[PDB]
Amino acid sequence: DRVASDKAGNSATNTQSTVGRLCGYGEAHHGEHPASCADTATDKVLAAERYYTIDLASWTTTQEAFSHIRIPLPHVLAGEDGGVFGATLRRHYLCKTGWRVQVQCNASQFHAGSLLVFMAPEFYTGKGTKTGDMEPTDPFTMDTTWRAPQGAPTGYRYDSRTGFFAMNHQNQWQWTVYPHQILNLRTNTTVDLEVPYVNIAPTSSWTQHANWTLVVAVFSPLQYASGSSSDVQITASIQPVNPVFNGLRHETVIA
Amino acid sequence: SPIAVTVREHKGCFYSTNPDTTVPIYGKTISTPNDYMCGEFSDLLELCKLPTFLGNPNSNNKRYPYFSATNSVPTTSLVDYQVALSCSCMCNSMLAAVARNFNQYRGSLNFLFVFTGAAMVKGKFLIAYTPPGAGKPTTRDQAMQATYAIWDLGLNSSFVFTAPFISPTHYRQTSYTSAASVDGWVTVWQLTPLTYPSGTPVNSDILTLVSAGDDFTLRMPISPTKWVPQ
Amino acid sequence: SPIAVTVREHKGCFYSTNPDTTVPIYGKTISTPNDYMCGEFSDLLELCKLPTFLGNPNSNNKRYPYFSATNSVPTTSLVDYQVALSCSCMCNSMLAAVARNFNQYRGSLNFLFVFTGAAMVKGKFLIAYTPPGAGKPTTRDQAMQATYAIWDLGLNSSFVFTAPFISPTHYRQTSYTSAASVDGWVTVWQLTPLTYPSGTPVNSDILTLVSAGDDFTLRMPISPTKWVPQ
Amino acid sequence: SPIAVTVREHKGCFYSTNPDTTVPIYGKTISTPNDYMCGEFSDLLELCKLPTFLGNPNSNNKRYPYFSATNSVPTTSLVDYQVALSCSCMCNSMLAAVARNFNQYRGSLNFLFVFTGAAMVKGKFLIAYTPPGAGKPTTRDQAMQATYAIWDLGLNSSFVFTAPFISPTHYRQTSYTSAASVDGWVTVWQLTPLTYPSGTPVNSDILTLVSAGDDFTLRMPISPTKWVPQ
Amino acid sequence: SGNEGVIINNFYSNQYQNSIDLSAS
Amino acid sequence: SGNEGVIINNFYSNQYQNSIDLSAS
Amino acid sequence: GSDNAEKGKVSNDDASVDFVAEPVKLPENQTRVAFFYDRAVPIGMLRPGQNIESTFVYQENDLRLNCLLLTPLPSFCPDSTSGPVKTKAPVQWRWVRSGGTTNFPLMTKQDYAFLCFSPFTYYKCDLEVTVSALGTDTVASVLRWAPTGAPADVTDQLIGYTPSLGETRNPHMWLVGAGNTQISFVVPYNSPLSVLPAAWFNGWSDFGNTKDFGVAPNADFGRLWIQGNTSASVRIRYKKMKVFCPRPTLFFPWPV
Repeated sequence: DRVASDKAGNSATNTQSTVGRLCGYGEAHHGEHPASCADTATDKVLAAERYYTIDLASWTTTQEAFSHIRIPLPHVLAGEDGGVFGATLRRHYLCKTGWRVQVQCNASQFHAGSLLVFMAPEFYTGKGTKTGDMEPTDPFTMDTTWRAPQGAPTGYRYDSRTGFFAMNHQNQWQWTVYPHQILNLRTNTTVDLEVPYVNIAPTSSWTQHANWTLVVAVFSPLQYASGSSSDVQITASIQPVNPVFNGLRHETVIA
Repeated sequence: SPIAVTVREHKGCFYSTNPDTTVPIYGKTISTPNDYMCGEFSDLLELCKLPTFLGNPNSNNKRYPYFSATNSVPTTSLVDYQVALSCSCMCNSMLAAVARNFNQYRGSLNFLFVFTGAAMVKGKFLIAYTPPGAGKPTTRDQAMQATYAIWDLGLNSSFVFTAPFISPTHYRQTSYTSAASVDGWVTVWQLTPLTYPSGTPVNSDILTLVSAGDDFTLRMPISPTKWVPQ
Repeated sequence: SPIAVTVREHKGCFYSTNPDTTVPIYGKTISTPNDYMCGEFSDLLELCKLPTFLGNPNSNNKRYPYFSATNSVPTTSLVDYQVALSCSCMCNSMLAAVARNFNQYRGSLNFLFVFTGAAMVKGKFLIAYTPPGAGKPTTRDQAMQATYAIWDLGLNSSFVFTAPFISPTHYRQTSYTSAASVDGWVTVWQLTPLTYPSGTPVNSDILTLVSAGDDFTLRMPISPTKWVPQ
Repeated sequence: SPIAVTVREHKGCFYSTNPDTTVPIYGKTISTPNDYMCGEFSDLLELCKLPTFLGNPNSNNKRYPYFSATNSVPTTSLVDYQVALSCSCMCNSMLAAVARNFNQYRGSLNFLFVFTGAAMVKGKFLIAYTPPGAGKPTTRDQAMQATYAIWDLGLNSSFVFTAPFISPTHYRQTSYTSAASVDGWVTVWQLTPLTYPSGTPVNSDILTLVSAGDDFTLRMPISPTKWVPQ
Repeated sequence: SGNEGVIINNFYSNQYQNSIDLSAS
Repeated sequence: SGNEGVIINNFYSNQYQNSIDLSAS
Repeated sequence: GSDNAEKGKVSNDDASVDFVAEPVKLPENQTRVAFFYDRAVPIGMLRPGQNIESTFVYQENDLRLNCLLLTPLPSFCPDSTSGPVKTKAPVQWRWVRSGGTTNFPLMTKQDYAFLCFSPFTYYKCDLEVTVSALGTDTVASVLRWAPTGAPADVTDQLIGYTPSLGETRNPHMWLVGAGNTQISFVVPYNSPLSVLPAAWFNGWSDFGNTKDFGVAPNADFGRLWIQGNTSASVRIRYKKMKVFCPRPTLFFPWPV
């Protein structure tokens, strides 16, 4: 019963060590049309409702407790890797959707370590301070290298000064309050998560807001005896749950 | 015996919008009968649905109740209204005049076009509504990808075009108070050239009016930044 | 006629926590519909039951979400949490974060342990709770005399240990405001050494989380001594 | 509309004994459960009926919980209590301690005597209550004309003597505030000598306690002239 | 539910005293 | 029982006006 | 006792589970989102830049303003590479900031309590505002309020010798006379948004995505302008509060 498969359109995930599917806020995106839009929505596009499987990161002995990587949504699937979903998304003002995700990562019975895999609403994805404007850089891009924790998680100011704290502060000591699962090398090679649609509004101006973030963080450092397979990746299968599109138009050039 | 009372911190205070009445000093006064009157109304909202004129700017920059078209297909758009109550070509329509006294709106805007060129003239136009996200359209081709309708000239003189209420939020602010500037654009293009016979005025004028559509509502009564007529 | 009233001595006074409402100045305003929303909650108490991380200090004195054990039986304890909301290793858990906004508590604390060492590793631990009166335990043997449970490693990765609510009073103060300093200790000891095969990381890490147990409650909302994040 | 009110002359005034409540600032607070408790009481009056010790002065003028008698018939009285709450030999009895916090009283006072001399000792006493009008008694013979009771020593150790509430007024002031000084006297006399055998302590001690009788009541709560314990 | 404990708690009509809750759908 | 003699004596709800009595067992 | 944290959750026990003991729970309500936040707290103060008889004008003085933003979050005259632009109305800031060299006071205004403790991603409610006089002189003051997004209409006096702020159809208040010193009232959730961000808004505020990232538009309860002879302490109170999607609270410093 630790053996499971999940199908979505012409795609299918599969695992022999599952520990179940954690469903955030105890509920899922039902694909309802937004009461804020007059135009009949475009929805139920089989071609767009599947698992897009991609690379997340390389886990090494070097990474420490609370080092992490942030994956923004829908943004990370808004371009090429998003196939028909990204293609349709790029041509609509508004999008409203949930997410169903499977994070993959295997090692061995002789390896040690553990990951915190979770999903959070309105989680800071900014990379750095843009020299000049006093604003962040690449908010909507996925981390391409592990991120070091803040000893004192007080966030990031752009005014080039220090003191007190910023509203983008994220206190890792409490990260387990977010919908999540733990990926423990001795127990399981996969985690399964799911989240509903949440936001400051009935539907989203996606083009300018990454309302949900998929975060993978290290809890206990990777460890292995010499001779043991040293190369360990972390991949993920991401699926848009009942995406609903409104405000059709000429195409937003993500490119 | 007297009733003991706790006097609240906010005493003696006056409220411009206090939900209650005050003391009457000239009671039992009959209000001069006006039962003969007609033309009465209760909701400012209705005034909003009465189509009134859009102010279209000229090169020397002066306004007209309309725009012109002719025997050609201008590579660019003929006119373009920015769906935004605050917006200026509407500055003087009843719709906008009412809207500026309220903080937020919801629903459809209706753009009314009336062809006043000669009976002998023909042609077709492409009216479109483009939501934000990909920037404002720069070509009929692009516009054609958003919400649109083709307007064919003929016996019937006019056309009612509805700019749909497509939005992230249940409501929208009525005013350009700081800067997200707009909620998309309404653009008018020639599909086919105005065609006609010899002996006919080559340049036809199309009256342009705007009004609140059926779905439409306003809320939260407020004051506009004070102004002075020219 | 007017009603005679006796005006109480406390007039014009303002109460930060006054059990009553005040004057409404913008009535009949609809609250932007949010029926689409999920994730809603009503009781701060629930946040309290979500297990979050304990901050374990290192020699160079820096914190970890866990502690380490190995192929040995340390004569002293592996870690020791002081059952006391004010207590510091919890400084940053949701439990403590909520608790510092309330004056008193009652009920069980739940300590959650998660073994992240290799599958091939084994061993047993002795987790204990010691009430006050005879001082804090200095040896597994002593600890074993108080409330305890043996934790055996195996297929199942984790363990939920409950620090029982044993007390003279129906409630307990949430803060180290003056000095009776504590309500006993939670101590973790090795029963048997972590055992394993060649080719396995000799030092296993055990994640340490804490949370409010089922019985648990908080009361009397207050303000913590103000602070500034580092 | 607002209710018109007539604001009474006594406004803003504070009443130490105001028959009404004030504003609540920390509502919904549960009162720490104390259902386990015993020993609870509601009426100060009960404390009044618990017999406590009368302070009897010595030549060198220091106090004893009692008085002494012997094989003789002292021509004068053995002890004499002045029925008067304010009165001093009672200065320190629960009865008086409670009474000084109230303005008036009514009913019986009960004087309790306990014989602590040797079992082998015998004898009889004459306890009496003399109302005012003819001055305080100066001889057993006179005392015998007022309200009295004979107390016979024997197996039973004690005796409860009741000073009857005989008065012109339904109530009596509890304090020597100005001067009618008293409400009569309670005097104790030997009827027959304490008799006994050789080998027995010739001087027996009789414990003297006082308390409010059954009929007894107090009223009008007040403050005593402030004092300082020696 | 909130920090309000007054009986005569109406005077101002409900709809004036509070934002009106209404569900879009 | 106590020194309170006012009829209209409610205004503030009971549970707000006084500590709530509750028995442990 | 025995369990598995991996699956996203664990048995939430009481003493009676692993031992010969039992549930010691007592009834108790004071821990409820609504009740808890339903108490008054200072966010800043108002200082008049001008008389009750003149034309109002934005004015700062030692970090004090004649106008303020109704939001729990940090706010102040808009920041600039060259310093906060004090000739303007306050706006929402993305961080808290010291008035000067030492930590306190603060240059920014906000509900410090709410910031140090907002265990949630989104919220909503009505806002009860209280404006209390800091001085003892017979007061003469006017207060103007407006919903989020409304025109400041910070224009000239129409009628001489009277307060420009009072010249509006918007909800305004007039307080004057000995003993008349505090203003109290409640406003409706007036935002275009369905719910408000308790802390952060992971997106740009402009379609061009070039500006004000982390701050949601019209994510406030409007604002206050003052005029007259009296400065006042301003507190807010969360009415019929509701919260959603739980998240981490402000970090607390580990003991040296």
